Amino acid sequence: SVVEEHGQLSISNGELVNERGEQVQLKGMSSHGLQWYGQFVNYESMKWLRDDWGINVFRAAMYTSSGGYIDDPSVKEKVKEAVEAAIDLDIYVIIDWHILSDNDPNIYKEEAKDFFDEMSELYGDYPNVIYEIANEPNGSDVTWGNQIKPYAEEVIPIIRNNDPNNIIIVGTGTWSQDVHHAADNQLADPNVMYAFHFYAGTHGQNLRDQVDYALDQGAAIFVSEWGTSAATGDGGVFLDEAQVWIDFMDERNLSWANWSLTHKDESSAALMPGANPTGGWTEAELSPSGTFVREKIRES
Repeated sequence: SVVEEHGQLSISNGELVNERGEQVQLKGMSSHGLQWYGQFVNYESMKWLRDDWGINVFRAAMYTSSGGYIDDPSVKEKVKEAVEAAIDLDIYVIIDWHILSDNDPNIYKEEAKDFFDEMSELYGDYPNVIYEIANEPNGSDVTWGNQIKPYAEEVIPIIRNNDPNNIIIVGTGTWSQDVHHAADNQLADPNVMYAFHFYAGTHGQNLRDQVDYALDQGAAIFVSEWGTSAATGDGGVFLDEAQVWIDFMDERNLSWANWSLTHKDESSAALMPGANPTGGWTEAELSPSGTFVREKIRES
């Protein structure tokens, strides 16, 4: 129903819109690393998220390093499984080239190009796909102008040769926080968005104001990863500040994916150790974070 109704997404005046030009807001879940917790990514778990949580997007977090794709490329086939499940479920899907310790996207740029060529050739004639080309550039030696923007200007043409206009999400500096610099030096492609990531354990008032600065430059922002925890993914759940962010995203019509769908014993994990990898969770099988996120998507 979702993808049939909204169909082809695009950016108009800095906003995510559907094929009839109406604003649309995506809300869903990210997997954790597909090399560690891939068992939670399958048609049945995604169907349960769609029907019980109300998700309309799912993010496949394919780590590049940390035992991910560069070390063992077999994980690309789990991405394919997730994309095909989203197509069958009629929801959107984010293909996330999940850089992190490999903090400069240029480190594995050749592999990224080849990977995005393959994925855009396979799936580029579906409206479901959103390409996230560099999860979290980070480090003081990785800047928008010098590192990230030129990387995107190599990867985006590869995608565009196969898929002229599905959304592309481009990471920003300082773990996808520095939307100010991107918004002042935007990419040319009209269907680009810039990633902004937050963690509710950080006091967020200035980060909200920086998001607003970026939006005021006409840049489109996708909150492609956020957590209820601290920036490590652990250290408590911070629901008061999470709710502030939720309300801010709704007011600004910002799409989002929560980190993350796993039973790992960390505060940002949505599931408890028990939880069936094929869905059907009881309340007891959701973590404090997962219960909250589920409520947010259901109330939407």
